[PDB]
Amino acid sequence: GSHMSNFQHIGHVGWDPNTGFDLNNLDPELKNLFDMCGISEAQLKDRETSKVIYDFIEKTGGVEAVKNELRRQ
Amino acid sequence: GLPDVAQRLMQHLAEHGIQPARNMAEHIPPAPNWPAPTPPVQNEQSRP
Repeated sequence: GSHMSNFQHIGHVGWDPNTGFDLNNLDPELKNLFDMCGISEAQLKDRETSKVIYDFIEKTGGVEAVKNELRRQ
Repeated sequence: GLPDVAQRLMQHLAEHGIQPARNMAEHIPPAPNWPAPTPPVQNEQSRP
């Protein structure tokens, strides 16, 4: 089995499956969460590790979703 | 304050078994935990 090709709520960031997150395009509000967890830039440059991390962003509805979720009270 | 969204990120990495680089040896997330401003208290209900 596999996921459906909707791609309607994806997170805009410099992530690629070949090298992971681009530090030059990493959002500073999305970084709030990464740092609260204790994640290093080395984990963000691992393909397999950053593939797990990025899944959480597109899952809530991309970067604008996490940027709002931590803004709740 | 407000750690529930970072807790949600940790709960998501736990579905794949991933660990943070700090390995849970850190303490106290950023910003003061101050409640919403201008709070009330109860009336003079005690007897004279």
